Order: sequence, then structure tokens, then C-alpha cells
Amino acid sequence: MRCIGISNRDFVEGVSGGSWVDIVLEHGSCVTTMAKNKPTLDFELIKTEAKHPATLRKYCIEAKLTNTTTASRCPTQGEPSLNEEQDKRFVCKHSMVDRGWGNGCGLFGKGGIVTCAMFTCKKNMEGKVVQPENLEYTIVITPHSGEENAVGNDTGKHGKEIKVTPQSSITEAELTGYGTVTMECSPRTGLDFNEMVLLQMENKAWLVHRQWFLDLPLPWLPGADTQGSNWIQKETLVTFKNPHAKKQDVVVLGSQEGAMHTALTGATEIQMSSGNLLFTGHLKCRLRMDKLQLKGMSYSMCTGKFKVVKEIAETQHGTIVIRVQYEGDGSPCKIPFEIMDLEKRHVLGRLITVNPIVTEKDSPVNIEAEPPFGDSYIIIGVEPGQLKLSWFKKGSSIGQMFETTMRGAKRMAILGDTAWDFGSLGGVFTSIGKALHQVFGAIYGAAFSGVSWTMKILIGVVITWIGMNSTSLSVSLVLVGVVTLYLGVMVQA
Amino acid sequence: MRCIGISNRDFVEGVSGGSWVDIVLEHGSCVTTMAKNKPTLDFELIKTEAKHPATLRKYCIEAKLTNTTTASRCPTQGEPSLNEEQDKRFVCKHSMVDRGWGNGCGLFGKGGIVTCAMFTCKKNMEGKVVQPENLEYTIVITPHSGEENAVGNDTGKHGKEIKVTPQSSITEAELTGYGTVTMECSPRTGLDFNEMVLLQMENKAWLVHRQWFLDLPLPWLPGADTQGSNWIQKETLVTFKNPHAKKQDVVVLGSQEGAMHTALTGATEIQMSSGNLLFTGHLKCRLRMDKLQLKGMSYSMCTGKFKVVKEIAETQHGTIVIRVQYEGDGSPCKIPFEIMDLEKRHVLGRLITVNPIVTEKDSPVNIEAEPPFGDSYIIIGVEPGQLKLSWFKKGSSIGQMFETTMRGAKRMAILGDTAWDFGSLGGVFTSIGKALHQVFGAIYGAAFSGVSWTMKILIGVVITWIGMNSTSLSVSLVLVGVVTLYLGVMVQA
Amino acid sequence: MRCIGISNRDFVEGVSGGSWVDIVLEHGSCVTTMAKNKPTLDFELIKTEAKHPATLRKYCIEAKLTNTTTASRCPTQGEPSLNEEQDKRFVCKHSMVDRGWGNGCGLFGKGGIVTCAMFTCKKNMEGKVVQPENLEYTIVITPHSGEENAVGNDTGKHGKEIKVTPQSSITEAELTGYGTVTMECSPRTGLDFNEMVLLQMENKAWLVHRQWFLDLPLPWLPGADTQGSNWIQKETLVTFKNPHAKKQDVVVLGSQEGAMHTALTGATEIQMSSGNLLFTGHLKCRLRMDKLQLKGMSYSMCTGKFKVVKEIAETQHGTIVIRVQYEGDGSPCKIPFEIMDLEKRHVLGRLITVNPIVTEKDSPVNIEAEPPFGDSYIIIGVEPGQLKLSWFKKGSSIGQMFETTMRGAKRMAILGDTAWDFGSLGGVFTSIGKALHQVFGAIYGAAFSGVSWTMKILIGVVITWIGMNSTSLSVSLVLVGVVTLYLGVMVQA
Amino acid sequence: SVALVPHVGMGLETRTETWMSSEGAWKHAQRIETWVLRHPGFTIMAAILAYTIGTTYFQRVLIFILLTAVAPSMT
Amino acid sequence: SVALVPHVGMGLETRTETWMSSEGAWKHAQRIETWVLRHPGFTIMAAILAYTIGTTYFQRVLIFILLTAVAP
Amino acid sequence: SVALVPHVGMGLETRTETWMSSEGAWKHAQRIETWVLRHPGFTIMAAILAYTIGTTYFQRVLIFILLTAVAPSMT
Ligand SMILES: *[C@@H]1O[C@H](CO)[C@@H](O)[C@H](O)[C@H]1NC(C)=O
Ligand SMILES: *[C@@H]1O[C@H](CO)[C@@H](O)[C@H](O)[C@H]1NC(C)=O
Ligand SMILES: *[C@@H]1O[C@H](CO)[C@@H](O)[C@H](O)[C@H]1NC(C)=O
Ligand SMILES: *[C@@H]1O[C@H](CO)[C@@H](O)[C@H](O)[C@H]1NC(C)=O
Ligand SMILES: *[C@@H]1O[C@H](CO)[C@@H](O)[C@H](O)[C@H]1NC(C)=O
Ligand SMILES: *[C@@H]1O[C@H](CO)[C@@H](O)[C@H](O)[C@H]1NC(C)=O
Repeated sequence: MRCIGISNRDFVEGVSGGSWVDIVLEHGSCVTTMAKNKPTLDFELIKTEAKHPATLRKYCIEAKLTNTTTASRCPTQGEPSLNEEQDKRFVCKHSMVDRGWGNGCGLFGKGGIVTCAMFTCKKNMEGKVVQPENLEYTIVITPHSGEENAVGNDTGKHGKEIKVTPQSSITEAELTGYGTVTMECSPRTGLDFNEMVLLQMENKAWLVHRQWFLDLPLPWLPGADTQGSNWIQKETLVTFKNPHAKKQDVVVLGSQEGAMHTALTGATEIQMSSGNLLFTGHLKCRLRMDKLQLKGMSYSMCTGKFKVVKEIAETQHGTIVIRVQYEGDGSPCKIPFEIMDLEKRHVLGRLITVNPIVTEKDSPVNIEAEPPFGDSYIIIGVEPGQLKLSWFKKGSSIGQMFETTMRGAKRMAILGDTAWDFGSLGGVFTSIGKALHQVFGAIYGAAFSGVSWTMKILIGVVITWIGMNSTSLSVSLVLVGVVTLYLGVMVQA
Repeated sequence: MRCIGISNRDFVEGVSGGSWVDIVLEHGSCVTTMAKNKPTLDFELIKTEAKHPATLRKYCIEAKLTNTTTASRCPTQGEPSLNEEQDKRFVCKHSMVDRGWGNGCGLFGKGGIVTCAMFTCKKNMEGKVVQPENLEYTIVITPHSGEENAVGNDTGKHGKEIKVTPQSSITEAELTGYGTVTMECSPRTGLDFNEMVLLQMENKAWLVHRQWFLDLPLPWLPGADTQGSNWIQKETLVTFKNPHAKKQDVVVLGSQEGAMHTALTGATEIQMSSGNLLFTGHLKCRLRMDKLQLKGMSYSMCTGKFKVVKEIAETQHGTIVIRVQYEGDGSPCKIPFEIMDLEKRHVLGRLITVNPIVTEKDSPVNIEAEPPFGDSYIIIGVEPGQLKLSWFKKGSSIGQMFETTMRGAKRMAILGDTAWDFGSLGGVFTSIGKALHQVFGAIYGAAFSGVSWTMKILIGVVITWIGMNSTSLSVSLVLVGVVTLYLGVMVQA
Repeated sequence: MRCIGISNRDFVEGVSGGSWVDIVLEHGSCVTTMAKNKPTLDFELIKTEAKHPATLRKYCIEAKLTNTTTASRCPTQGEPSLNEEQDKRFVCKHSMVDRGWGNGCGLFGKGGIVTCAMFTCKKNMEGKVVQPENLEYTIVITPHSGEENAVGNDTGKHGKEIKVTPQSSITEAELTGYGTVTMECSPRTGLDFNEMVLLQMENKAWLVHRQWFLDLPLPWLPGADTQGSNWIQKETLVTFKNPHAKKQDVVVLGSQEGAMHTALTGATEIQMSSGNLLFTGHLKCRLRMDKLQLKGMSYSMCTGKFKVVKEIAETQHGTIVIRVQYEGDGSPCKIPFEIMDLEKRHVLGRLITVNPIVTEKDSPVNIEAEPPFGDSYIIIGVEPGQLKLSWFKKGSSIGQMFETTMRGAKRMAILGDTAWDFGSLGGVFTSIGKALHQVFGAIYGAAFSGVSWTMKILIGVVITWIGMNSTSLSVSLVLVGVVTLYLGVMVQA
Repeated sequence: SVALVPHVGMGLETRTETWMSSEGAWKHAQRIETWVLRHPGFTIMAAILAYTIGTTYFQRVLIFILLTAVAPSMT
Repeated sequence: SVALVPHVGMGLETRTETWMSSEGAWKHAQRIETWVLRHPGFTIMAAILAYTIGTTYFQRVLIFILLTAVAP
Repeated sequence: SVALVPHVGMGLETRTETWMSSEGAWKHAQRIETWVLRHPGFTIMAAILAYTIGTTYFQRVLIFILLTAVAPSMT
């Protein structure tokens, strides 16, 4: 019941013939899985951890210059020389200054000048790389037990926590009363950590693109470095000035921390202070329900009277949660629960909290159900004393199908080809849709890499216009431009 | 003789009927003036001082956040309110957060959340403004006295320093032995300090455009503010994060000192530590030579022998300097000095140090002269013992006319229409030329404001291409095109 | 009489109205000057000294490597780091090597490797630059005194040595018995030492083009350098081998001394061991004969007999030398000397050793004369005992004219437009030829700078073929091609 | 500056809100709009040149938008 | 960021060398070069689009340059 | 190598004999001559290509001479 209250909640219905279903668990999201005669389960990916990061590169973001020395040379007599030019701790530059009798030079003309100052890093940021085998994902599996304090409860020990590492494809959890859930996840195909860097600056951290990180114009040390003083391209952090060709000075540029934050705009903030913790990305998992069992599948029906102890509340996804309490005898028993039409003729609503049971009489039960659009009767208990609760559900099936289409589109915009795995039962149309998405996505990704969302919108308008003024090409370009436009509206940057 | 050695040295020849000449003095440059009956004077604008500056606004470049406070509302109950949302010491933001039974809420849905944090500037930069009336320009006037230690000498008291203010903009300098020089400067038309800010960051200072300074996307205080509790646009230096629509937090962005250094790229650095000293920009002056007089013009010519005590040396502008010492009697006397062909039939070059004299026998005399291109002979003194020194000057007159044309083109690029004042004697063609340049300078200076040199090169090529393709309109656009391509090559940013 | 025996010998005859004649003195050449009532003189530039050379650059020709260190990095973990990379004494190279479990690495792939070695110069070469005012030319002026041991004597004190420097146009020499010779020379236009470098390798030295010297692909130090260790472009003298992507080794390349001897092919060797001594190049001089008088004009003709003590011998230029001893009384006296036809009617040849005299009876006298082509008779003394010596000169005026045209064309090839000054009295057809030569010489020098003689021959044939297959263009190009072919045949490289 | 090369368009975006998602969204367009409001004379010239170079109204509007966008970015 | 609004094109430049003039001269030309080398796919898509939209070769090359310069 | 950049064609030649003037005179000719005798196959391909590229026998001979001279020099 931990999923109840999350806006980014998905409902995966049904398993394959082999009683499995594929799900993709995202951070900040939550998946509720339902299958016929199986317990409903809530899955949340709550933690991704990177272990044993190697340092790829340190970058200096705040430096200090000292020991500024300069040497001149009369015109036509070549380059000046400082002894400090042999030391790479010194940033140096050769310029020209006017020379003549007034400068102690028997000749007139441009003479060579060299300025050297010792470069010292004050603050640096570190780029760390982690091996995919060193990832560990924490998934929390909370069943729909109806327990009193379980609705949207992410603090208590209602759910089971499991660790998903590449060191074992199978992760099993014993859910007390529900049998065992088996998950086979893909910790190597989530975020591609071979293409990524864990960038730690002062007290914050970001997950960044590795090649972008290696192109940052700052002074750097290789991660292998130990001296901490032989900075590469220190010139990106200093500036020499020869205002009137009379004298050359050098000054360190200011701290680039604030500029790095501007540079980090479209990256995802992570934790690196005490452990490398990531709360972003997804985990594709194959959920195996074979060893799952309805808790209290072997209970008789409750015959006594129920009372509502927390009034029906609608969630953001059109389901309703109610808390009820059994007053009768015979606990533990199975709660009678039905959503019916106004005639009390057709059953109209499916349970989410499947097989709701009373375990202790004085312990109330939370029951999530999905009513139909329009009016309906939530029927609880048997006669006499049956509760007949009226509920109206706003919306329509047409509006729901449109909202399902957009969520599906948004899942593709975020997951890419992995979105075809999301509720997948190994069907043949899903493997085709995935393969065509992989080739179209690879081509699309090469063509729109690096551009901002405003550029994708401009290009989408351009391509759509080249199709509207074109033929089979006219539907292709209009389709490509419209998907491009949609992705520019959906992408964060 | 101070100008000798400077590569940005300009020779202005000729006075008007009124014995005056208009000169422009640029920082880092220097002007050598000479008229027919006048002594040669060197002019250098050596200091611009801006006095009594008022702070326009302080910008915050490094802040810290403290006292973070959050308030939440349940869904459908609108936005929560913190007391700190009315405290201008706090930056605040509203967001949405999923609520439900697990969050202590009776409903499910997006609840409003507001996060506030107290804003404390740690480091700020100050932008000061000076009134045009509080400018003080220092000009040093060095006569070509031939004095021994005067060649390219700025570390001495050879020249006379005049101060020029917008109130006392006409001043006279008594040049000992050379009469009196009068400078009528226009210190209100060189730089427009009503449009400029003296921007002081930590230990460095820049002269920056006022409207650009006010458009800086950083938190700011008015110049009167003494407390620092009313920072305008604090949101530019913080970011609020709601990663998973679950919890909002606010973090201070890093120090913007290095980003401000990037922002200051095409601005000119100044000094605001020992007073507001500018070593950039120009001063237009009318030089009056009426009361100038050549020194020792009643002297008889020396009849003794001279010896070279410092060999002839060519300067970067095609002139030579030589230091000779007198060995004869009759001091003070005029030095016989000519530049002739090998047979001494024709006079080939002229003096810069007009009327060179010997004041004391044992004090060597420095003499600057302009030899012709090619072979020439510097003849010093009269026989017996006459000095005859061979000199060869590389280059030609045609190449000199190209260098003079480029030096004038570059001056119009730097000074705009003020370049028409540089050696002006008040003619009609100069007035007409300056008036047209003021108009084309307005139409150009509005069309290209805010544009980089690369964008000037591109537009210059585009405009040139339109001209080469469409004769009245064709020559006009190719001229605008090639002038734009020149100004893109010449500009610094 | 010092010219007598030099193959590169020229006879300059006649002076201008101002009693001067321009000559060009080359190293290894010699000039004999004649004028109607003037003594005959011999002029030889025998020494060019450059003084006070500054080191422009040192170049390492032989190095050694020591202290070789290497460091590797696992694949995807960035670059390895050696501390020696900070010291610029060390040459370093980054490469890639196969890494894997056998190499102690947890991944497979290309890992970074860095190799460093200490670079030490064993032998270097220094290029020095001299200022044109620090050149001293030594000219020996030898009168045709007829002295016994004067003919071709370069090891004696027969002439007067004069020192030509830029510090004085006029050089004057007392010729004892011949008055005074005045020379106004052009030391600033002999060689352009501002474009030249005096290159000193182990024990030899060359005069090299400065830009060629600054483009030498070798490790260098600035002439200002005093430490001797911060070598620039050290990698020009080392090789890093990574033959199988297993291991990177560095080795030093061999001594480039022999390779530098190949590079110095078209250059002229000088002496820098005990002072910068040059025996190459030319000096243009104006020779003033105003104060030259013949010696012994107030003597009477000799009356006694003469005996030939060294038989007539022809020089390479069609002059003859004879040594006679006076056997009579009345010394000092003038030697009766004519060249006549067999009938002693017509005077056929002139004296080179004009006014030959016996200074002492026992001292024999050398007399140079130019006989006509064909039969001539050398009449020495008077009767009784008058010597009458038949001489035959082979050749003709037509052959002497052609050899003169080849000597003048050869002088233009070597001296360029300076050849027009060689026997110049100041005509306007010499002034126009010289100015035109300076124009076609500048276009030719720019067009054929850097090409060898075989390329000059190729282009000459190609331009001639273009001209041959072109009327006005045909003559103008066949002529350029023919001159290009002649210059390609005459140039030493 | 690193601020000139931001982490935009890298293909690492998840459903999680990125570092400065709000600011990195409309900053460029606001920077363009502030620039045009400070340099209307270049925009008039860019409009003139776009019209002259473009042979069709689609090309002209595309050249104008690109010139106007390029100019504050090239700085 | 303040770094995105530099002090360029303000008509205050004198003969004096400005603050980071030598550095900041080609930094945008080197930035676009790095980006084109990192993202050839867009540059290839920019060429095809510039070819299709522009009629003349001047329009094509101009659209291509502008597209390539706006993208980074 | 420095040997590849000789001090040839620098315009400092005097009447004085230069450093390896007799030696350096025909080295390049002798070097090209030996090469043709060791690599006659390329000279045939050079002749064939010259005949094909050039329209006139002056173009063809020039292309053959230049191609035969470049071949042992790019090495
Ligand atoms: C830098 O200056 C400090 C100041 O005394 C000095 O101690 C130190 O040796 C200097 N460093 C170098 C490398 O010269
Ligand atoms: C969450 O569950 C824990 C565990 O029993 C409970 O103590 C807590 O009160 C619950 N919180 C809510 C909001 O239901
Ligand atoms: C900020 O926090 C400190 C420490 O709790 C407190 O003393 C101070 O009053 C707080 N300021 C505000 C405005 O709440
Ligand atoms: C400059 O002039 C001062 C004043 O006499 C003198 O002391 C100093 O030596 C001079 N400097 C030079 C370089 O001539
Ligand atoms: C180089 O090696 C020698 C031993 O051969 C050692 O004594 C010396 O300290 C080393 N120098 C450096 C700079 O490593
Ligand atoms: C050259 O002159 C010197 C000086 O008299 C003399 O000793 C020597 O023998 C002479 N040599 C010749 C070859 O005439």
C-alpha cells in the first residue's frame, strides 16, 4: 500500500503464462502489480548505491597565484628566460613589450617578456567512475495487506527491502503471509555507468556525462595523481594582461564554483558525502509471481458487521481507499467487498487490495479499489448490516484512455526503448516495438544529442513544415517533426 | 623625448593659422607635435582620475542560506504561508508535493509546499558611478630638449605635468626655456561617465557599461543600503529542488566571482584601490603653440668636434635617435646636424629634435631625426672633425603610405568620429568628414551594439555578398561590408 | 701589387668629376683602381669582424636520457601520473597499452601509460647575432710601388690596412709617397646582419639565415637561458616506441652533428673560435682620389742599363709582370718603360704600375703593364743597353668583350643590384639600371626564395617554353626564363 | 567558461528533476528577449537581412530567428 | 549566469587591452568546434535541413552556419 | 631531420664557396637517379599517369618529371 499517494504510480495487470511480468522501477515512481489470484504488490526503487568509485579526474575550480616573476629580453635577441619555466607548478606566458633607451635597451622595438607565477589549487572537484558490477539497488516490496498504518507509509517496516546487485540475477523476498516474491532485475542496463561520472564538488554531487566531464575547461589532475600540484591547462584559470605593451601581469581567475553550478544545469544531483547514493534512474525487473499466494486465501467470509473508520478518499489515479473495521465474530475472515452499479445488479469495480481480510477484529483494514466512472455502490459486508456507500467518480473512459496514452508517451520519452519492457509479458509485438524503437532511438539520439529543448522545438517546427510542404515523405516528416516537438516539450532541458 | 620608444606614437605636424592644433591623447599612446617655428613637444595622457564616486548598487556574488523553514497544505486547500514570505531577508518558493494518508492528509493529491531560507551575502561587488565633473586628467608635456636622460624616460621630471578637469579644462604649462603651451581640452567628450560604472570586485576593478551593469542577473542592494537585508532578486543565487514531488529544499548557488570574470571579458580593467585611477580612454585637446618658442635660437653654431656617446638607433616609426657629446668651446651653441646624401649635395631628412643645442659641454645631447628610406648620412658638426654616420632605412615610401593609412583606419576604429580631431587644423573637409562620421557612426553604432567580432565578421560577409549581387546599391553595401569586416577584425571582443 | 695573381680581380679605371669612383670589395676578390694622373692602387677586403655577439638560441645536437620512469593506468580510469611530468627537464609521452588480468588490472582494454626520462644535452650549438654597428671591415690598400717582394704578397706589410666601421663614413689612409686615400664605405649594406645568425657548432661556424636558424627542428634554449636544462621541443631528439601496445620505451636519437652538416650545405662557413671573423661578403666603397699623388715624379729618367731578373709573365687578365734590376747610376730615378710596336712608332700598351721608379739600385722593380692583343714590345731603359722584349698576347678584343660581359653578368648574379655600383662614376644610366634592378630583384628574390638550383633550372625551362609558345609576352618571358636559367646555372645551391 | 558548456542534451535525463531544471528552461529565451530589448537596432538589421537573403517567407523567418538567436550567444 | 551576458559589443573599448581579450577572442569558435566534433549527428542533420530549406547556395551555407552556431 | 631543411636558396650566397657546394650540387639528381633504377615500376606508373592526366606532351612530360621527383622526397 506504499504506492498509494504517489502521483507517479503505475498499475501493471497480469502476468505471462510462465506467471512472470516485466516491470521498470524508477526512482520517485512506484509500480503496483496485480494478477488474477495473486496478491497485489507495491514496488518502489528507493536507493541506488555506487561502491568503490575510482577517481577519473580532479578539476581545480579555485586557484591562487604566488611567486610572480618576470624577465625581459632586448629586441632581436630572442626569448627571455625564467628558471621557473622549467617547473610546471608555474603558469607562464611570453608576450612582447616596447623597448628602448628608456628601458635600458640599446635598441628600440618589441622585446620579449615572460611572466611566471606559481599556480596552487585551493578548491577542486573530483570526478569518480564506478563499475556496473559495484552497483546495488534497494527495492521495497510492500504487499496490499490492508494493514491499518500501511497506506502511503514509507517509514515503517510494512514492506520488504531487497538488494539487487549484478552479483546475483535472482533476488528473493519472503513476504510473511504471501509466499516468496522472486525478482530478476537488470542492474547493468539502467544508467550506463561506463558513460557516466560521479562529480563531487564542495558538498553537492551530480551524475554527469563522462565525455562532457572530460571536456570541462578547467585545470585538471588525472585521478591517478598524488602530488596535487601538476595541473594541466592552468591557463583556463588565469589571465595574463599586457594592457599597453609596457608590462605583463598575471592574475588568477575567480572561483568557478558558481559557474560549475551553471554548467551542471541539466544533470541530476546525487549524494556523495557519506556513500555514493543515487536517487535517479530506473531498474528493469522480471517479477516472478509463482510462489506468491493470497494471504488468508483460506479464510471463510466475514459475516458480522463492518464500520467505516476513515471515509472513502480518491487517489490521483481514480482509485479509492477506505478504512473499515470489523465488529463481528470469526476473525480472521475475508471481507465481503463489491463495487456495484446503482441497480446492485452488475459488479462494476475491481479491487486493488485483493482478498481483503480481517486479521484482528479491533485492527481496521485499508481497502483500495478502482470504481467505474460515474455512480456506483461500494458494498461492504453481508446482510444484515451491509454497508452501502455511494461514490461518484469524475471523468470518463475516453479521458482515461487519453491520459494512459500520454503516460505511455512520457514513459517512452524518459525510458526510451526500455519503456517497451514496462508491462511486458514477453509478447511478440512488444519485442518488435522495442527493436524498432532501438533503431529509431539510436538514430534519433545521434541527430539530437547535445541540443537544448528550444532547439528541438525549432527543429520540430522546421521538419514538420518541410513535411507539410512535401508523398510518403510528407507523413514521415510530419510524424518525425511532431514526435520531435513532443520530446522538446517533455525534455527538462 | 618621452614618446621615443612607445609603439603607439603619433606624429602631428603643422598648426593652423591660429597656431593651434587639435590632438587626441589616448592612454598608452603618445603624441609628438612639431610645427615650423615651434619646438617639438611630446604629449602623453598618463592618468585619468575619477573622484568622489557614489555606489550605484552592490551585487551579491557569494551568499549563504540559513534558517530554512517549510510549510505544507493538504490538497485542495491552496498554498501554505510562512511568516518568512514577508521577510525580505528570506528567499521563498512554492511547489507541489504529493499528499495522502501516509503524509497525514485526509485527501490524496498535490498539496502546496513553501520553502524559505534567510539570505546572507558573504561577498559582494560594488558598482560606483562618477560624475563627469569629477574627472581629473593628467597630461605630461616633454619638450625635445635633447637632455641626456630624457629619451623614453617616464621615471623622471623631464616633462611638465598638467591637470585637466571639466571645470578647468583650459590650462597652460610653462616649459622652462620653451615658453608656454596652452591646452584647451574637452574632458566631457572623451568618455561618458554618465553611462559607465566603476565596477569593483574583490581586488580588481573594471570600467563597465551602466545598462549592462544594471542588467546583471545577480542579487543586488541599492547603493544607500547599509544593512544588507533587502537583496533584490535573491533567486538568481539560489535554486529550489523538488526532485520527486515529495520534498522541496533550497540551496545556495556557488561563488560567482569566476563567472563574473567571464562576464567582464570585453571590459577594460581599472584601478580602484588607491583612488579610482583609469589608464584607459582618451582626451581631446586643442594645443596652442602661440606662446611656444624654440630654446637657444639666438645661439651661434658650434664649431668644435662632437663624439657619438650612444650609437644611432632606429625606433619603431622609422626615426633614429643618437646621443652626441660636444668637445669644443663656445657652449651654449647650436649643433650642426643634417641628413644628406653621400656627396652632401641634397638634404634628405629632417630633424625631430628641431634646433638641437649644447647647453653644457659635458652634458650629452639626444637628437631624434627622420632619415629618408634607403641610404643617408647623419652629418654632425662642422669640419674639422665632422661626424659622418652612414644609416640605412629599410622599407619604402609606398609601404609607409600603407602603414599611415592603416594607422588612421585603426584610429577611426578606436576613436570613431573623434579620430577626425586627431591632427585637425579646423578645415572644412575635416568638419564635413567628422559630421558624416557622426551620422554613420550613429546608424552603425546602433545596428551592431551588443554583437561579437565573429557576428561582425559574419554580417560583414553577408552584407558584402548582397552588394556583390545587387551599381549604386552595390558599391554602398560592399563598402558597408568591407568596413564591417574591418571593424570585426579590429575590435577586441 | 697585391692583386697580381688573384683570379677574381677587377680593373676599375677613371674617376668622376668629383674625383671619386664607386667600387665593391668582395672577400676573395680584389680591385685595381687606375686614373689618369693618379697612382695605381690595389684594394682587398681581407677581414670582416663581428664584435659583441649576443646568443639568440642554443640548439641541442646530442642528448642523453637518464632516470627513465613509467606509470600505467587501468582502462577507463584516465591517465597515469608520474611526478617527473612536472619537471620540464623530463621528456614524457602518454600512450596506450593493453591491460588485463595478466597485467594486474581488473578490466580489459586500452589503459594509459606514461614514460618519462631525464633529458640532458651533451653537445649543443649556439647561434649568435651581431648588430650592424658592431661590424669592422679590414681593407688593405696596396699601391703599385713596383717593390721587389710586392707582387701577390699577402703575408707582408706592403699595403696600408684600414678599418671600416659604421661609426665613421670616411676612412683615410696615408700611403707614404702617394698622399692620402679616402674611402667612404657602406658597412650597413654589405650583409644584412639583422637577418643573419652566426651559428657555432663544435669547432666550426657558419653564417646562416636567421629565419632558417629559428626553424631548425632541434631542442633549444633561449640565448637568455643560463640554467641550461629547460630544453624546448626535446621530443625532436627522442623517440617513444610502443611497438606491440605492451610497453612504452623512450630512446634518445643519435648525434645530429652530421645531420646539421647536411643542413648547412648552402651556407658559408665563418670563424667564431677566436672572435667572429668573416671572410665572405662584400663592401661597397666610394674611393676619393683627390689627395692621391704619384710617387717620384720629381725624379729624372734612369740613364743606365736594366736587366730582366724575372722574365715577363702573363697574369690571368692579360696583363704582364716583369722584374728588372737597374744596373746604372742616379737612383732614385724613373724607369723608362713603354709598350710599342716592332718599329717603335706607335705606343700600343699602357702601364698598370704607373710611374715605375728605382728606389735603390740593388732593389729590383716589378712592373705590371697591359699589352695589346698580339705582338707588342716592352721597351725598358734607353740606349745604350735598352731592353726590347717581344711579348705576344693571345685572344682578341671580341673575346675580351665577351669575357667582360660574363664577368659583369657573374657580378650581378652574386651582388644583385649592388653590381651597378661596381665601377660607377654616377651616371644616370647607372642610376636607372640600379633602380630597375632593385625592382626586378625584389620580385625575383620573393619568387625564388628557398628553391634549389635544379628547381630554378626547371622553372626557367618551363617559363621559357611558355614564352616560346606564346610576341610581346613571348620576348618578356623567354627573357625571364633565360635569366632564370643563367641564375640557376650560376648559383652554388 | 564552464557555464558556457552546460549539461544539456546529454541523454542521461530521468524522471527526476535535474539540477537547475526551472532556470535552465527559460533562461536562454529570457536572455534573448532581454538582448533584443536592449539592441533593437540589430534586430531591425537582422530583419532587413533575413528578408533580403530569404527567397521565401519560411526561409526569411528562419534566417531572422537564427540571426537573432545567434547574436547574444556569439558574445 | 552572468557569464552568459559578457561585456561585449558595448562601444566602450579603447586602445587599451580589455580584460580577457586574447582569451575570449576565439573561445566561442573553439566551443562550437568542440561541439560539432562531439555531436556530428546534429551537424549532419543541420546540413540536410540547410540544404532543403535554402534555395541558393548562399542561403544553404548561411542557414547551416547559423544552425550549427545556435545548437551548442 | 635538420638534413631535410638545408640552407639552400636563402639569398646569402657570395662569391665565396659555400659549405658543401660541390657535394650538395648533384646529390638530389644522383638521389633521384638511384631511385628510378631501384623502383622502375613506379616510374612506369608515373609515365602512364602523366600521359593520362596531361593533354599536351609538355603537360605530360612536366607531370612525369614532377611525379618522379616527388616520389623519393615524400619519404
Ligand atoms: C615562493 O615565495 C616564497 C616566499 O618566501 C618562498 O619561500 C618560496 O621559496 C617561493 N617558491 C619558489 C618556487 O621560488
Ligand atoms: C507508518 O508505519 C509505522 C509502523 O508501524 C507507524 O508507526 C506509523 O505511525 C505509520 N505512519 C503513518 C503516517 O501511517
Ligand atoms: C535563525 O536561526 C537561529 C538559530 O536557531 C536563530 O537564533 C535565529 O533567530 C533564526 N532567525 C530567524 C529569522 O528565524
Ligand atoms: C630618467 O631620468 C631620471 C632623472 O634624471 C634619471 O635619474 C634616470 O636615470 C633616467 N632614466 C633613464 C632610463 O634614462
Ligand atoms: C637519477 O638517477 C640517479 C641514479 O642514477 C639518482 O642518484 C638521481 O637522484 C636521479 N635523479 C632524478 C631527478 O630522479
Ligand atoms: C712578402 O713580403 C715580406 C716582407 O718583406 C717578405 O719577407 C716575404 O719574403 C715576401 N714574400 C714573397 C713571396 O714575396
